[PDB]
Amino acid sequence: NDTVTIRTRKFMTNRLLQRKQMVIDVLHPGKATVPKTEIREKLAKMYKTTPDVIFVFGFRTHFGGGKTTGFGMIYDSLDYAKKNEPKHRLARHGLYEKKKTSRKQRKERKNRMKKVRGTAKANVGAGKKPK
Amino acid sequence: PVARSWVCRKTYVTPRRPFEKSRLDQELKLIGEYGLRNKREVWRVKFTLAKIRKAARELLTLDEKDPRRLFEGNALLRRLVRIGVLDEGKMKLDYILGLKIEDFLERRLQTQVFKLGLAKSIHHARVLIRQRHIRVRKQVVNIPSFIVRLDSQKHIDFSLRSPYGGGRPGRVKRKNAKKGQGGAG
Amino acid sequence: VHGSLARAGKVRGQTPKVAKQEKKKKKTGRAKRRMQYNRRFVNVVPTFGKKKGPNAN
Amino acid sequence: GKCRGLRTARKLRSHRRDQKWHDKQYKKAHLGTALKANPFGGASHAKGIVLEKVGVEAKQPNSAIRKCVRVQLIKNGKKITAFVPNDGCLNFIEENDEVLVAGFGRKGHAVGDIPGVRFKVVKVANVSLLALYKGKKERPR
RNA sequence: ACCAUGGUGACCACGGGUGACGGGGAAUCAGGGUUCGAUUCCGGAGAGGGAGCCUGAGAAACGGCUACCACAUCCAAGGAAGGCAGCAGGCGCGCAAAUUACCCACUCCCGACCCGGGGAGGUAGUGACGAAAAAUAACAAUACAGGACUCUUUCGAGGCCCUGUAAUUGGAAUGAGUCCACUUUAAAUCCUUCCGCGAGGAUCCAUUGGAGGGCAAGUCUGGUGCCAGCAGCCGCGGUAAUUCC
Repeated sequence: NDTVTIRTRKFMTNRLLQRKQMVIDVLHPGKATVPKTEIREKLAKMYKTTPDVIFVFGFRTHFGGGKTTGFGMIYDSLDYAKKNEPKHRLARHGLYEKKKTSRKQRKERKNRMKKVRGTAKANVGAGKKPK
Repeated sequence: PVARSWVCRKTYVTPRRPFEKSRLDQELKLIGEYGLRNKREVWRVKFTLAKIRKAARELLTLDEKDPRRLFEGNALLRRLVRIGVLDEGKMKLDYILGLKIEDFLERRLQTQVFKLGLAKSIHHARVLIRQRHIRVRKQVVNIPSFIVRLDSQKHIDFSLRSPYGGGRPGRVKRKNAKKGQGGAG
Repeated sequence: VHGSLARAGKVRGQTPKVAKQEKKKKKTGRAKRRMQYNRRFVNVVPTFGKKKGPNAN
Repeated sequence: GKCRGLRTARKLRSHRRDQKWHDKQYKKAHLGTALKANPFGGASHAKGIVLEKVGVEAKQPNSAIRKCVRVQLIKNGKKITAFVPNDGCLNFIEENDEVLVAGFGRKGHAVGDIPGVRFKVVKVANVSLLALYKGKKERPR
């Protein structure tokens, strides 16, 4: 709010991916590492876009404070931003429900459907109620 | 199987024989003068000074108008000028062999921060590096054996976070102030 | 006598065991390279004795 | 005299390959029977149990009874001797233990003055032998 | 099948041994070499031991089948099931070697495929195999001792330099630890950024070896009496040991 500089360098757009990607460094005098929730709006008040397309990550801070630096990008459309995007960076600020069963149980269900062959209702209910 | 680097070599080497008095005590007056932590980082810099003279002995038996002498030699000579051990105009292949080990202990950060008077008492100039105070131009460094170059030799000063470069005092003022306004106003 | 197989541990188990009494902790590391460099090279004392060794009595 | 000429190297490489047998080190490391002779068989340490404390008198200019044990290994369990290189430490070792033995120091020959010893004692009963000599472990329950 | 009586050899065949997978390499280094390379890259071999096959573009496939050998499971005695020199773990051999942890997010692979699978692979935990950096107080003021600095002088200490005894303190010094918050990542932890804490016998306390020689360091005190022991070698020890404790 008082003394933070958000420079950019090495900006390249591509309408291939319909994104606008660049390198961002964050220079602060003596404060802490400012969060993404304070930085991903400081491009939104400068690129004039909605801050549901600006995705920032990768902030690694130098030895001695001052300049931390990282990578950021801007999709063209939130409709685009949910098509060509992996779900892990998409869900760092809340946009997707990702919690299935942990994979070690889902492995064992697939091999258990494999040992009860063919019967479609016992390829669904191969022990749903016995839990 | 892995994508690890695997490439890690040693940097110093042990001497040929141990316990001879014209080796360790002539090297004891270097461990104490330029104020180093132990003799492991003297065998480091003597092997650093060795491998340049390992390269420099090939470059003297290489003839003149040689491709790999003038290429490698100039590239060597433009690498130790910028490190400060060798001056500019008399850069040669011949003046590099008369070089001694003193001229690489001078070109550390630990005594180029002493002779700029940023601290006295050369063992203290180790500490105010390691104690997070003294910077290269925008980069504070707590490493005493930083080999400072010559372009960035003038910008050593206190860091802008430092007690001696900024403010926001530590506990030792704040605890001495607290006992006065803790039993009184 | 000739000590055939007995008195294994004859001289350790009868010599007096003195308590290792506590002292100042010794300065280590960079301080050890400080505190003995001053004792050997900068103080070349004008005393004689044909280079009397550092552990004299 | 020796056999030089620019076609001879069979003669040199066949005169060499037998004349390397006659020193000790190439014969003891490549014929293979000296790899069977040591009880370790390509090793440096091998455990064993203590049979009996039996003492040997040292060699000629000395006179003292050096103390030894009578280890029998678990791998290839042939009898050996072993010296306990310490002052009181025949009393720290006891009957029917398991110990570790190492070399006595100079490659299958005795050191000092013990006649016919080849092995030394480390770590009786998985606690260190010098750590019983200083007071850093005790023998278990 | 019919014929021919030939082939290989002291220029080492044939036979045997190999604690031999072959190589790119590693250590070593005046030059010549010497030794290892099971191992992450490529090429070969084998999935308990031999052997035989189906299907497939590709197999003499074993996370395909059947026979035998050897080991081994369930069983209501009728018959089934097998094969970790895949990843974690156990047992056993052993001087002797990682957690029955998380994820496909990253590098790639397969498919019908922007969508699914991946103990490949990455993230962790053990790790003093190792390699690379680097704490364990410096600063101080007497003070204790020396200084080419001092009077027209070995007048005497001192307007000035270094060191140890031994202090009293200190303050924009500081970490490891304690712990927020960001951050990193798949979600974490790391580590860096940052509040708050956090050092007077800085008690938050440096260990491994040695002190006759080779070989840097004690003829200091005591105990011992060829005993106990030390010592890689030469040696030391038998009432005053510079070697043992």
